[PDB]
Amino acid sequence: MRAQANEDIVVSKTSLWKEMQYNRDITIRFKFASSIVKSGGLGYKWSEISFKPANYQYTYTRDGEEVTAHTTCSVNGMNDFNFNGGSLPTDFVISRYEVIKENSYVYVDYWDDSQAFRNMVYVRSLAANLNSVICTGGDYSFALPVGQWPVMTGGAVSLHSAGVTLSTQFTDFVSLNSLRFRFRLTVEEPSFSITRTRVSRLYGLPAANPNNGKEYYEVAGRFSLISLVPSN
Amino acid sequence: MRAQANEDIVVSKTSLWKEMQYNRDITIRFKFASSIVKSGGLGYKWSEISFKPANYQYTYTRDGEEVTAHTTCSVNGMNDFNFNGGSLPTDFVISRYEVIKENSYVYVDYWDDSQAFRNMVYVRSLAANLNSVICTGGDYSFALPVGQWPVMTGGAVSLHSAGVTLSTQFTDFVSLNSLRFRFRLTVEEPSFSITRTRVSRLYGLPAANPNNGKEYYEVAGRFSLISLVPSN
Amino acid sequence: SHMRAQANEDIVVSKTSLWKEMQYNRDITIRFKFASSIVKSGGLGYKWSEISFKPANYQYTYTRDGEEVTAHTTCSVNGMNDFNFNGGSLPTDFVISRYEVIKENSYVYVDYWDDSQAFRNMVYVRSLAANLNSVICTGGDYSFALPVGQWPVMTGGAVSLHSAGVTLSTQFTDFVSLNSLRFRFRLTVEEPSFSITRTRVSRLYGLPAANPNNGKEYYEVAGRFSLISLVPSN
Repeated sequence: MRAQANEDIVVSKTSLWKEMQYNRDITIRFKFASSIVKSGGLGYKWSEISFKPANYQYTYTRDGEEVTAHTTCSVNGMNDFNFNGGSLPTDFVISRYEVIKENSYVYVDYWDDSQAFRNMVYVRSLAANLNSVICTGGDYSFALPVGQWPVMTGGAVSLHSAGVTLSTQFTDFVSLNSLRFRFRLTVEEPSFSITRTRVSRLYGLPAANPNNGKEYYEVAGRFSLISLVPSN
Repeated sequence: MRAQANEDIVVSKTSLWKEMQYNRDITIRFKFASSIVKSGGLGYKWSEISFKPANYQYTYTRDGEEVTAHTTCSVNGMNDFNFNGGSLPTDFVISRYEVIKENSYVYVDYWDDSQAFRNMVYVRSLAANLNSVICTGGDYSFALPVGQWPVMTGGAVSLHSAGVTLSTQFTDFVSLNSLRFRFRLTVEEPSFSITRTRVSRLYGLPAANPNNGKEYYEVAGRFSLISLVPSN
Repeated sequence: SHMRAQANEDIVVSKTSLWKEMQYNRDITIRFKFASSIVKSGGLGYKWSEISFKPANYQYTYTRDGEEVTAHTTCSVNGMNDFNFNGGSLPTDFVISRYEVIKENSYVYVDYWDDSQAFRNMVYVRSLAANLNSVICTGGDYSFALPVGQWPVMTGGAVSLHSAGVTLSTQFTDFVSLNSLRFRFRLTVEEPSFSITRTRVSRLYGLPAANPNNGKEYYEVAGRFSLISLVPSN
């Protein structure tokens, strides 16, 4: 029997161990990170534009109280694209840039300072309900030493909750007991392109500017689970 | 008391915790992965040839049922070799390539979807028996801009079981409770060499093409252990 | 309830048929060291692109009550600060694109494990407390050997580490995964400042990643700790 959105319900009790039913409403805020590396030489060539795990620490209000949360966003199933403007030192070139599409997965680990994430190691009856969110690509200019600047623009995917499992966010200090939410992707308008090139009408989200100026992407949800935790 | 190759026997049980004797025959299939990086200039030079962890997911039959397994192969203690065929821009070179020998170790993490690996965190009386396996190097052509092509060829080591400990395979999604099998190596025939050079009669397994066209290497074995796990 | 009797001991706080709460009290000698990744700028020889900190492992043994203790530590840093020196763009101009320095806004973490009973199955801990001495880390010299000209030398720098919290962690070695305690150390910058000879860089405070160990085999922090751990009875 439940009574409120955010609650801890004792399921079983033993001297040292207890099974707790934890139900939490959560506000998941996260962001992507990118690794953009330029090649040597005159400055017309980029060797890599790829995704990398991004952390985000924040606070929000739940039941009149301040919640402190930490997320870690990672991706997989990235697709490799490239642009070859020619082999001359002055020819614009991106050797490799990543794009997440419908064959890609975005994962967001979530932890908050409430009791539910305390010693969260053995979970059963895990259930979660999460909203969907659209991520769009911001513009990214490739400042060439001379001439007009090519500009990667567009791109978009919508994230859809598709599974949850336990995970550990290995921060610099504490290793947080977390829930890892997997999101499947659906490509959305607009497609991306690179101005001043023959590249256009491609669908997916490039790793050039996946946050598009936003401080974070937000997904609201809630979970319910039974966790076997120490009694003392 | 035992009865069959694959079984779960309750050693002792309490309302929330229980000790299980898990016995299983296992088919370990794994593989290597390599990072081959080229240097700048004309394209007659390689900067690095090193091993990197490799995952392998597969299925096989055990007592008439389909078992789903996942392995992660990593190596440590590799040896750095190199080839310097000149100073000129147009001269074939390998600045550093890894070779595993008798002073090296290969580790294979194993997990399968049977009850034995669920919540495998506290293990007593861990015992395992594993066959040995031979890993051989396949050819690897160094595609020069001009001239015929060097081809690293040969190389081999036999893996011999040398201990097991618990580990976790941190996959893009689920973090699998696994058994980490360590293997000591013995060099074997054929030695390795690089055609069109004076390199030959060297022993060990180079990182250029350690899988030798195979999809996986296979080691059959069995383990027996007692695991303290949640009752529900 | 339970009472202490000596410096190193295991005390049964509670016991059931599969689980038990043990209080582990220990004197520890924490020995660790830093590691750095130093990379030269290709091309010819007057430029460096990186000098950063990288985690470092250290294995050692020491005595505790007449017995030999085997320990393993992993030192990592966070909140480092990025510095650089640009003495020209021409091939023959001295350049270090980025070198890290830890200051008062940085943290040094030292993960500790030893082969005693206390670290066996350490997963659920409470009443965790530790008393550690402070330790001063100073930077040794680092010469930027060049083609020609008198060589610049990164010299000086110092910070003192002060215990600022402990949490559980795992040291993931090549084989075994060690249940450990991660000690966080906040820093206070100390004299002397650091500088680079043959340049206008001087009077900067903090510990550069060039030669943080100053030739020592290890840095050592000592103390003792006490904690209650929920472990399997068998």
